[PDB]
Amino acid sequence: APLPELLSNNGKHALMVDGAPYIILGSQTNNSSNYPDALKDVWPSMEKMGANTLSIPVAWEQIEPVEGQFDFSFVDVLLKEARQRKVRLVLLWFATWKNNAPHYAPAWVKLDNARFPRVVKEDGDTLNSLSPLGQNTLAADKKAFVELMKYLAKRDKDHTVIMVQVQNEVGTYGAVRDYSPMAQAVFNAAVPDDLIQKLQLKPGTWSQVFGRDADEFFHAYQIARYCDEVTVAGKAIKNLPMYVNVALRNPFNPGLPGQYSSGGGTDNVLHIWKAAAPNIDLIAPDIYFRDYKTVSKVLELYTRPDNALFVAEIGNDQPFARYLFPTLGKGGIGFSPFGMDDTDYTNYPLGAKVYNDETIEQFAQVYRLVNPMMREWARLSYQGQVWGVAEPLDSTTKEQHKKDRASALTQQLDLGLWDAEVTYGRPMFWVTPPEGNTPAAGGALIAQLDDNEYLVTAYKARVEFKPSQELAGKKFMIERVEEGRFEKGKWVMERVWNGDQTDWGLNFTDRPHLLRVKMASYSVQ
Ligand code: NA
Ligand code: NA
Ligand code: NA
Repeated sequence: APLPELLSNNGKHALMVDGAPYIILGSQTNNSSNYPDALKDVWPSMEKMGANTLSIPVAWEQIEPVEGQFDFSFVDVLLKEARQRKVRLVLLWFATWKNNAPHYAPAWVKLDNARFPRVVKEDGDTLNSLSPLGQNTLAADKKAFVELMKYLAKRDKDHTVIMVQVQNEVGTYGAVRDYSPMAQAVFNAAVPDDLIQKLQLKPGTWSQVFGRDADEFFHAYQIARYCDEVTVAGKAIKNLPMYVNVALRNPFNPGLPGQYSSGGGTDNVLHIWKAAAPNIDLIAPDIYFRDYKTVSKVLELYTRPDNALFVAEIGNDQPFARYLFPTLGKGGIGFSPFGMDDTDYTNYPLGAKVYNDETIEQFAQVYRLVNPMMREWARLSYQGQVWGVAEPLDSTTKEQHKKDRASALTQQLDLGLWDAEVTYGRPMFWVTPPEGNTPAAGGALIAQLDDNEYLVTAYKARVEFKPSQELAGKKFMIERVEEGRFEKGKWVMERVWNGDQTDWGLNFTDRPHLLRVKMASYSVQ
């Protein structure tokens, strides 16, 4: 079975699984479900969601509870149970950092500060965040991580685990960097020539080279170097794709490093992270912003020629489901709502206030649009042209305001010879202006099959096609709309949309319909 691998060519990306592009339609457990007994409270949600991939912690404390005494009993049960249900895994290495802290390191690590030292603030007080310049901590982390990758090498020959997250939300809250004597001696010295060269700067000390950014850039570099060494070590055993997940700073008004998790893959240090950690496949945003404009900005910032988009975490409340559409539209490889288990916990106000079948259904309904075409969509996104949108007004908390909302709820997409107009919250007949869904929930996906032909599926929206350029006196129409499915990679037609179903755009409710739309311009001379 070919190793999973993250491919990057001509500004596009693909997660190869079993020798073909793959989309993670994911679900992540709560933080305390990484035990054999908890899995019974995980699988039912995953089945109701229709997820294809489960993200779940593997904690350093549980594989090495006593130094040198490894315990993979949980990984054994997890692999077995995942294969019975024919789903894949993303393991989350919870080790030196989990939300800035060492809580998931073994007691023999997190209680021995002299061996495994913490961030010291400028005032000399100590934060519960392990310093990236602790060489013992780096060696011990790597050692245990290598043993986990050895376990996968020997016991996961068919790659049930497709990707590994190295640490969980690295960084420090409460300070910008380590100010320990140890860290001070490294900070008061020359910037590594390798960072100097890879970045277009001039040789000198950290303060000389970076000025006002020296403290935060230093923390990012040293953390990025720690996480690269761990990643190189593990890849040496088994070369799986490996990524880091970011405690986002607000992109539009971040405040100061330390209010947000300093030293993580924040938007302002993606250049240090990419220069300092070339072995880490991608940097993934953890999205809990509710407002469309902020979420949209995060997707824009994390999708780069050098960075595949993977929404490694997103809130599991209703408004977040629709962001699947712009995530896949940007060439996203995956999307994983956080806390999708029945272990009696909710991260409200971040996620849903109540976890129940309705909570899961909001995501099941969007994943039902993509599951039937997952391999075809993944290939089109890598090799060709895709688009995706979400309803761009959030749920509400006179005559003019209705015109203003109608306009805001109308999106244009340039598909080459054809444009699509996407509108939200209106009847399936006639042209009454959009008033939006209550709550906000719609979105659309389009892939280009040919100059005049598109794959379309959408949710609580209307999609309408039109020419992209004025025609030289020709007219245009829909040539054919087919609803169908892929079987063995072949298109099977179920029915033709026509008449009422294509007079007033293409109207989608909550049910899944995958369309092939063929447009034509025609002479009337
Ligand atoms: Na892609
Ligand atoms: Na065009
Ligand atoms: Na169908």
